[PDB]
Amino acid sequence: VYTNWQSSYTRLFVSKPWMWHPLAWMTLSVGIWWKFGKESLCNERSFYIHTHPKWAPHKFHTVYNWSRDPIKWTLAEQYASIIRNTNTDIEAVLKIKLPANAN
Amino acid sequence: PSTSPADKDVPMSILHTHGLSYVNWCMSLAPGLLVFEGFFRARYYRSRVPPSRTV
Amino acid sequence: VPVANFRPKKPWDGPWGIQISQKKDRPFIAMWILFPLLLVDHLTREYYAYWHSSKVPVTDVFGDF
Amino acid sequence: RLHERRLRGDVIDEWEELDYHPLVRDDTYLAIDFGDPTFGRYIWKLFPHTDGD
Amino acid sequence: LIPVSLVDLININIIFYILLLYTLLLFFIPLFLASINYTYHYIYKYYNYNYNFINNN
Amino acid sequence: AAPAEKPDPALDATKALPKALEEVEFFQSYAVRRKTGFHLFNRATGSPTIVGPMFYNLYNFVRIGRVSKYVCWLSLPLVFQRMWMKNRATGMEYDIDLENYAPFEAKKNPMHGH
Amino acid sequence: MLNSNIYIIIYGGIIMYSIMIIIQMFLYNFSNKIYIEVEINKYILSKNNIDIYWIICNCTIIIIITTLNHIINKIGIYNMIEYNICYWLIGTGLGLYISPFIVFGYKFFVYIMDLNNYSLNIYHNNNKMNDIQQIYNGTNYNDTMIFFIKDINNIFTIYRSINFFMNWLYQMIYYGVRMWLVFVLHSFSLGSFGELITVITDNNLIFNVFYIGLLGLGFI
Amino acid sequence: VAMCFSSYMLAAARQPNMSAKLLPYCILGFALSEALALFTLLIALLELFVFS
Amino acid sequence: VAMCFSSYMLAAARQPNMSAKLLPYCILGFALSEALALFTLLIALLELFVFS
Amino acid sequence: PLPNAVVQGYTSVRGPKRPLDHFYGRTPLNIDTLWHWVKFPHRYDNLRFAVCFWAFLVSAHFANKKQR
Amino acid sequence: DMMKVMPGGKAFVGTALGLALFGGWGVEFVKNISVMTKEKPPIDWNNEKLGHLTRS
Amino acid sequence: APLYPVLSQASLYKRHFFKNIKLFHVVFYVGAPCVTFGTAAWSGSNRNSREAIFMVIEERHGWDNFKKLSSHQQGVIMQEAAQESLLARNKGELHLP
Amino acid sequence: EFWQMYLACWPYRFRNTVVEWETCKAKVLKGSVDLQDIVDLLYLLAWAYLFWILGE
Amino acid sequence: SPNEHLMFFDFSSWLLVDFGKRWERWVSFKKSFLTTTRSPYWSPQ
Ligand SMILES: CCCCCCCCCCCCO[C@@H]1O[C@H](CO)[C@@H](O[C@H]2O[C@H](CO)[C@@H](O)[C@H](O)[C@H]2O)[C@H](O)[C@H]1O
Ligand SMILES: CCCCCCCCCCCCO[C@@H]1O[C@H](CO)[C@@H](O[C@H]2O[C@H](CO)[C@@H](O)[C@H](O)[C@H]2O)[C@H](O)[C@H]1O
Ligand SMILES: COCCOCCOCCOc1ccc(C(C)(C)CC(C)(C)C)cc1
Ligand SMILES: COCCOCCOCCOc1ccc(C(C)(C)CC(C)(C)C)cc1
Ligand SMILES: COCCOCCOCCOc1ccc(C(C)(C)CC(C)(C)C)cc1
Repeated sequence: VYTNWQSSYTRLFVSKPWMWHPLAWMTLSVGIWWKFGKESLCNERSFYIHTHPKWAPHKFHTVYNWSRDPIKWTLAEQYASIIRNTNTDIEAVLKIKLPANAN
Repeated sequence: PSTSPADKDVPMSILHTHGLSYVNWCMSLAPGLLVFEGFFRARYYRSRVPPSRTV
Repeated sequence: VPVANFRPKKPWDGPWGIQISQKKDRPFIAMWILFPLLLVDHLTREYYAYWHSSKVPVTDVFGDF
Repeated sequence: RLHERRLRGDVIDEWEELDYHPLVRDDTYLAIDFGDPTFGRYIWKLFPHTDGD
Repeated sequence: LIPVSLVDLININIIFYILLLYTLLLFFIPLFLASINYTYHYIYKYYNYNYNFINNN
Repeated sequence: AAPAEKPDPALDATKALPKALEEVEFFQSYAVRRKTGFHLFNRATGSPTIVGPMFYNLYNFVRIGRVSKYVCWLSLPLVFQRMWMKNRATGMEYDIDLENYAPFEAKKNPMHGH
Repeated sequence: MLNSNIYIIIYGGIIMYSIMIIIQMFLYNFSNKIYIEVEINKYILSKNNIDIYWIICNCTIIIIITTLNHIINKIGIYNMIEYNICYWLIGTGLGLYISPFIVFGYKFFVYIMDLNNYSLNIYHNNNKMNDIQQIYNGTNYNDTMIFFIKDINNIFTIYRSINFFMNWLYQMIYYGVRMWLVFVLHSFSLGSFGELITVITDNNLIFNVFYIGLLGLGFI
Repeated sequence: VAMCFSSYMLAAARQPNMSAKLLPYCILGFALSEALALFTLLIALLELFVFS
Repeated sequence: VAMCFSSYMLAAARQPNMSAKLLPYCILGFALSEALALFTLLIALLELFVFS
Repeated sequence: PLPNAVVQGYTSVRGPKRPLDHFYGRTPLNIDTLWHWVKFPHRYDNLRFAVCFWAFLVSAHFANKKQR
Repeated sequence: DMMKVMPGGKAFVGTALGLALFGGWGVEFVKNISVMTKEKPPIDWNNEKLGHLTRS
Repeated sequence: APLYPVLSQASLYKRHFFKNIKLFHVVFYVGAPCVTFGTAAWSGSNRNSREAIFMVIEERHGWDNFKKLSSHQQGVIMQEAAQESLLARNKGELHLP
Repeated sequence: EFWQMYLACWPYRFRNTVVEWETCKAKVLKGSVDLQDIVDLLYLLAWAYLFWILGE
Repeated sequence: SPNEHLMFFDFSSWLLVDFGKRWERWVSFKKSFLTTTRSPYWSPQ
């Protein structure tokens, strides 16, 4: 005797709203992270807040070591690898003189 | 790229452990497992009575 | 003449009951393989950062770096 | 024919044993497809002499 | 204290925890539904249609 | 609107506390002990202790365990390890220069951040 | 390079710790099913009972499983997960919040979009002028020169429609925060008392003994 | 907090058979009354271990 | 704290036979009332012996 | 605190539980029936004493030679 | 206003249309209520000189 | 004449070992090693003592010099650091923030 | 009683060292090695590794 | 320590993802798919 239990997960999912609930849960959680936690925490411009003792207490099991700066040297190694893979000139950025929006 | 630095590789020895207090060990809830394993085993295997003869 | 409301099995009748039992008890079998793997994964683990660490383990997921 | 094996001392799986009750096996499989494992008021309505029992 | 932190509010590690948990739940739903009720056994055993015959005499 | 539902006995509460007392009675039944080999240090008044006469029950269940009675004790040497290392550390002699340069978890250390 | 916008994801022990939570569900086998059946049949009667029932069962059993692993199976994430606010707001509260909107979402959505056409509810509405006002003018109320302020009206009516769906969110957040605070503060206070007692006994080794007992205190 | 359990005691002393139906309202009466104390305790612990 | 023992007293004074079934509630309530006082005490002892 | 339905495990009707299989003619095989097949080590205890001695001694020899 | 109360999803259509047309400006207005009283700097008007480049 | 793939008695005997587990049979039997060699008792003490030890080392002596020294003097200095951390002379002998 | 039996058991142990060694050699060459033997040998190797560390 | 019990240091590594590069490769994959399929503008794809 035919059953979606043993022959179709798609029709089983469609015929049961209580199977849609976890999927909507997942989508909402990922959307929440995308909207709020992505740019504020995970971006390189917003990653130094994990060194804060108020907003990220003991994220590194201790107070953050600023004399060592593991974040700085890790990311510097990665940017150096990017620069070597792209064969970009380091000193080309220093030859730029941006204008001002006068008036 | 992927990395595997040597800073994570450090010496290890149980001699350097500070350890736990008597209170922390009691709060670790091992003694509760110690008692309740036997409790639940006893309840399960004592619910099922076998046949017998009354003497 | 045969008895009514009876027929031979077909592919859309799904698997047999013994096969459904063999499907059911596979998680129970993988339990014995995964709980020791859980304990080994916890016991053979090392922390990733220290006060002296100049580097942190990086894992490029898509090889973009 | 199934009970003959049980009398020989052979262990029969629950679902192997259910396959030898085909009409109940079908309705039981459909109750599983629907996903309602509750029971009892259906019995108390189809057989009102069992109500409260 | 450590848990009093805005970083731990939208923790992506716990979001991954929830994701993997409910994906596995979705995968294993058809095994959770595989419990047998004995109601149709009862209906088969106890349902007795009227078997008396008609006799005008 | 006016359904007129009869009382359902399954919704009452007349079995939970009896069942809990049955479980507790099953627990306390394993505290029964013989007179031979019995000893319990009473209080200075002569009155019994609280935790004292409820150790036999716990250890009678430990008797029935299988793995915990052979595993959960392996965290106990660590207590004596701490007892010894603490006493070593209460009077450990240290360098004054290193203590003034690198105090452990001291406040207002700019190398930490605050 | 300019186009490279880099993001750091903090990844830890998730896979092997999340697998055993689902694998334990075969062992628990939904022991809370009878309680939730009783409560659902107390609170509502419809064909879609089973849906919401199953949902609540999943949520509750996950909570129970995580709690028991937090009490017993103490490794890595199982300790923090109950002391963390993200779990109490998104792993338990969000599912219960969205469950009725997933079961009876059709009716609630239709209700809300009808409440945007805000009107006074009359019992035994045998009135004719009510109907003419509702069709011609759109509402029982006077809608003269509200188009002049329609820009705010839309959103305000939207809030006016969901105001009776908002206290559910409020109560979910309140009780999630309550559970987080309860776990965190009770654990912290208990550990603090333990550490002060151990400091007293380490400084007085006549008392640094198993003074209550090895199993007595632990069992209690 | 203690008012709730005192009430449960005296209510069961008036009617022991009802002690099972009121016991939910007894536990219900504790965790709520206890909660505000915890919230009162939060600020003082929020006051020290984060602020410098 | 004393409100719980007073409640148990009056409860047994109205129904002595129920004294055994309410004693667990009595001990439970004493501990909970006593714990809040004990929690309040932690701040006072934590306020002095560590902070300069 | 909890209703009688929750305590007894059923709302209306107590469902029959299939009993446990026995497998006549052989021992039960469960997580708790394994000492029938695996007792505590009893065959090579004296070899254990000897090998522990020899292991300690050889390790001490090579460690002292390495250190020196 | 009389199409809003019609059946066939016309309440949803009317509400969403009101949103898409006027409710966005209403959201902006609500955001600007706490902006009207606030000190703001002069607008750095574009000189419209940067961007021109001959084709080749 | 069974038309299905009949499963042998020994195969059922083996599968019964896997499906006849109870909840306590999993919980306590796997929780005792976990609680003993876990983040609470042994592994936690080890891995959280290491952090304080190497913080003290990198503050007082340096990680490079520590790596250059011998394993014996390394362990001695680690033990001294562990004693300093367990003592916690600056926290009033209290492992709290 | 234990001291007398502890002393008296030393000849048995020293006699059965060679006996157990010969049976282990025979079982490895013949291959007739079973589960209980494997468990005892694993216990042996654990204790030997511990005493190796101790000897170091 | 209690805070040490209220701490989660079970991390393993940091997954670094250049979302700019990933967006670029996504757009390139979309272009490649649309070119290989030779799909028109009116397609739902
Ligand atoms: C009816 C009783 C009424 C009085 C109520 C008293 C308050 C009780 C609060 C119970 C909840 C505390 O929760 C419990 O906290 C302790 C203390 O950190 C945790 O215990 C954990 O941390 C401590 C802190 O050092 C470690 O020593 C210990 O090894 C570890 O198990 C438990 O894992 C957690 O379950
Ligand atoms: C006491 C203060 C007020 C709080 C009251 C609520 C406390 C709840 C916490 C205790 C929960 C105990 O949860 C308990 O789970 C077990 C599963 O092992 C359920 O057990 C139930 O299902 C199993 C099988 O699934 C049946 O075989 C059994 O007959 C039945 O009791 C109990 O019915 C339930 O009571
Ligand atoms: C699952 O929940 C059940 C747990 O119940 C535990 C109850 O704990 C109390 C048991 O401890 C005691 C207390 C007193 C006693 C005995 C000392 C009753 C008094 C006696 C033997 C002298 C009459 C025995 C055990
Ligand atoms: C510490 O223990 C870890 C390993 O445990 C292994 C337990 O193994 C016992 C296996 O049980 C058996 C025993 C016999 C058999 C056979 C098939 C040989 C029995 C037979 C021939 C009677 C059918 C099958 C399984
Ligand atoms: C006051 O109570 C303290 C005891 O709590 C111990 C917590 O234990 C965690 C779960 O332990 C179990 C294990 C199995 C079970 C049973 C045997 C009832 C499981 C079942 C229903 C599958 C047979 C119940 C509880």
